Amino acid sequence: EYPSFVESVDEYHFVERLLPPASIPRPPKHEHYPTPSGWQPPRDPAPSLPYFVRRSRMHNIPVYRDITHGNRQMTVIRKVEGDIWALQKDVEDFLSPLLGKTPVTQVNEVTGTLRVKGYFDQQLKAWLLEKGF
Amino acid sequence: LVCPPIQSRTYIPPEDLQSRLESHVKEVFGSSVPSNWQDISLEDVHLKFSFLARLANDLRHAVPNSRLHQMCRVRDVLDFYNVPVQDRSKFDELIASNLPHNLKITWGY
Amino acid sequence: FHVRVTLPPRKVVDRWNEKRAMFGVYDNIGILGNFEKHPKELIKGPIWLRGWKGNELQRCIRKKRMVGNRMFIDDLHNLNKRISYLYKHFNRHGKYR
Amino acid sequence: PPVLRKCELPVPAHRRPVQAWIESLRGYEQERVGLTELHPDVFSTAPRLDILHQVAIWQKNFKRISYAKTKTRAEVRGGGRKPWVQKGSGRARHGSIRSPIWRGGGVAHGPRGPTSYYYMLPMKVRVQGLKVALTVKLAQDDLHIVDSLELPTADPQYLIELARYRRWGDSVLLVDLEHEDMPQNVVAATSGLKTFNLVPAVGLNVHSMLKHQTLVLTLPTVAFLEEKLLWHNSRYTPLYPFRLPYCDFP
Amino acid sequence: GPRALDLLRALPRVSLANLKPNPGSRKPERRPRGRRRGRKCGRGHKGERQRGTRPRLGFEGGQTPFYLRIPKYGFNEGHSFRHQYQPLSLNRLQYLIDLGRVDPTQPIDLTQLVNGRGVTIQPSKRDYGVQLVEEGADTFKAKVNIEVQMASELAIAAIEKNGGVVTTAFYDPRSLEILCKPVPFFLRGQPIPKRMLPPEALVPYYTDAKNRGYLADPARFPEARLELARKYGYVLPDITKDELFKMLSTRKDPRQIFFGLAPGWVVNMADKKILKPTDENLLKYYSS
Amino acid sequence: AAKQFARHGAASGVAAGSLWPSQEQLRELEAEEREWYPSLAAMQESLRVQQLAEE
Ligand SMILES: [Mg+2]
Ligand SMILES: [Mg+2]
Ligand SMILES: [Mg+2]
Ligand SMILES: [Mg+2]
Ligand SMILES: [Mg+2]
Ligand SMILES: [Mg+2]
Ligand SMILES: [Mg+2]
Ligand SMILES: [Mg+2]
Ligand SMILES: [Mg+2]
Ligand SMILES: [Mg+2]
Ligand SMILES: [Mg+2]
Repeated sequence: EYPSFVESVDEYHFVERLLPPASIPRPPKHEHYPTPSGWQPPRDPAPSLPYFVRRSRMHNIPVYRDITHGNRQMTVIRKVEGDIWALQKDVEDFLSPLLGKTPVTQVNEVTGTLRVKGYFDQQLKAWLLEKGF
Repeated sequence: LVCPPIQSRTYIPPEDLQSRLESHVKEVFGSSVPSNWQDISLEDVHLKFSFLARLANDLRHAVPNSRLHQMCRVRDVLDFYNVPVQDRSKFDELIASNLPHNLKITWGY
Repeated sequence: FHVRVTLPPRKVVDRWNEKRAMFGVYDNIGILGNFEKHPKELIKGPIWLRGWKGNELQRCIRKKRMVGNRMFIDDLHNLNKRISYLYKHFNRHGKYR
Repeated sequence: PPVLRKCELPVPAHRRPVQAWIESLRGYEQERVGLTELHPDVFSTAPRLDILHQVAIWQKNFKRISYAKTKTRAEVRGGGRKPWVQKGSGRARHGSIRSPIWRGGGVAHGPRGPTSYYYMLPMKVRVQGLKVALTVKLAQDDLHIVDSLELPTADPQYLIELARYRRWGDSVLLVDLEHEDMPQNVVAATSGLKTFNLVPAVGLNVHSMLKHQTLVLTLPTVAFLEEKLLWHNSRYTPLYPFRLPYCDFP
Repeated sequence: GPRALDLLRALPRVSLANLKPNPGSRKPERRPRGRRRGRKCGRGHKGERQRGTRPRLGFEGGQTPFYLRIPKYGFNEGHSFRHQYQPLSLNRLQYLIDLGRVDPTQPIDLTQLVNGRGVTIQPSKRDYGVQLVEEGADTFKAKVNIEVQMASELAIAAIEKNGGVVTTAFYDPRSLEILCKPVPFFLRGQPIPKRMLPPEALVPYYTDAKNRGYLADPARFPEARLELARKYGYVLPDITKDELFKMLSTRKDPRQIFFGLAPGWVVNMADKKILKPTDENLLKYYSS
Repeated sequence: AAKQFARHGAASGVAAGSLWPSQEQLRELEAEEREWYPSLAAMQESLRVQQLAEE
């Protein structure tokens, strides 16, 4: 005594909605930049500076803050393709007016990564929006 | 079915280089040469292949696979072929280097 | 400390024998293969240890909970005893407390 | 007819692709039969021997189960008793003759049982490892792309001598797209060879890549690889297993 | 690109033969052998510690143990049954529409927020859904249909000002699960159950137009909603006149888990086919 | 069985009508559901006695 059932295909486009993406949307081109949440796309060309910064898989600028031992404050610039030494020059020379003295730096050439003492997250975000990376 | 005997890859550039290459510019591109023959770009896949192929057979010499991302102007290919390469070892070179009499190298292999 | 007098026949090993040439072949199977099968399934071994890891206590307690009732009497016994011992030792001893 | 292969996937704006000769396998003497654009994000990636190392180990170990059991003073045959009394004998006191101190008695620590080392290197890591391996096989000039793989004959000497004419070095790993589609002359000639090997690209792997002095990739194979790997810089964190139904995904 | 590449032309083959892991990756283990680390092996001298038996962790050497002198208290009391609501800031929301993860065009409930990986719900941990906060209040420019389990006044305000409609809807533990990771529920292959009614204490929260509760009387919706504007001082937009109106209007049954489906159904995703019962007792069950 | 239908289910040769509760299962689910989960109206009326008693 199995109850009767009905097979129809037209309600399947509701189910279609419920499937999650396995890859990230390319963000909608707008008429107005920056956007409400503050998102600025990288330029149509890229600068000629002998280094480059890949945006995150979220198209965000790969500058993060990190601590060690709870008291050691650090700032990490990531995904950098080119001469980082140059990037080091330019970063420390950008920051030096702010602190009166060159900020401490660790360059990792194999990692393609830059590291700097203190929290410069906000200011480095801006400074990489400047050069349009 | 036969096997061709190997090349030695040992390379010296002939003195006729420029003329060969420019002949290959005019013949591969099929172009009457715009005034600068060595600065014209290699970006097109067909033209690049034809170019480096004819250049491969004429000079008896080929471009390594890494280096093939690195050729864009014709000038690059020029400076590339300008460079000699020795397939002889450090050892074979040591033998031919005019050794002092008080040095005797034996090769035990 | 008396040591071997005569040289042994030098063991010659081709590293080019089948199993060694073919090592680690399907390792990337999930990734390259649009994951269906996990690297796990490339693990041929003792029933309870496939695709899993643990310290001695966990191992043992696992073998018990999986294959326990298929074990021989005596091994079983030794297993329960090893378990007890380990309980006592990990919890109740150490420098680090 | 020149075979000229354009990349099936977008390159980032600041980065130009790579190009490799397409060699074919029928003539000894057909060296560059064509030209292929390779994706910079797979075959030009920043070389990192660090991760090569990591994953190379992870290949070696994670399969490993060592079965070595030694017996504790509990598991030895017998000696369920104090051999002699505590006091008065005037020799060293002992419990069971299976005290690990004793000759035929237990082993204090030693190996224990079947023991597994199994750990999962995180996804995007193994991925970036294949990436690097390939980049390296290419940059050290020892990667050779092929079209076809149609072989003139099943005589293995032909193959060996081919590697001889092209100065391919001692060992070779031949990669093809699927297990079913490998032509019969390849299978024939190679299955009777030690140094050369023949594998579906589903089993391309780092260890083997380094184990063979030359890597040789079929064109459909590369167009396949490039995609499968590049998928991962652009991908979400899985919600559930990827083997399941996804919007875009197979 | 990476000039490192061109350094590898120079060098010998990368093979197994030559491999060094990153310096400082392996911090080497030491073993109590030798003059330095043998002989008492950092275990000290005699006493308890050298023999490996020192007492348990909470222990003070018999003085009444710190953690035990202190009186008990209602703290973690009934912690299991205290509801939780995962917060969602408006700033994060603006973000997610901005990068076009969740698109405003079609309706937005929890499921969509999930699939954009913008939020994470662990229903097993007593998470009763997403709740709303006001963080990007001034930032917020988007016109959106949002359905959440809880929201705060200022939040409701900041969506109104832009002309979207917010509805407070509830989900029980089970239905919430079904909501968040729906595909694996389908692959479970069980019918799609009725939705619970919120518990008794929660009832007043969902019956208020104050919260725009999904179980509330729509007759007060235009009222209290307009009220929201006089308090926060802006001109209330006419939603009925808009093009996107019919999506903003879109509601669920209090008995419906998803958009477009109904209790009792079953999804076969192999045949890409929906199945509905033609039996009466079943329909009376799932439609009640 | 249910799971196997979910996987393929066409080819799995699973009886479809079996993917729903029996009459017993039905009446029990019914019994418990009306038991521990009252009516919305009924819950409002359960709340009026409380609120007025506290007033
Ligand atoms: Mg950290
Ligand atoms: Mg252990
Ligand atoms: Mg005994
Ligand atoms: Mg006794
Ligand atoms: Mg004793
Ligand atoms: Mg014995
Ligand atoms: Mg023994
Ligand atoms: Mg000491
Ligand atoms: Mg002592
Ligand atoms: Mg003492
Ligand atoms: Mg949480």
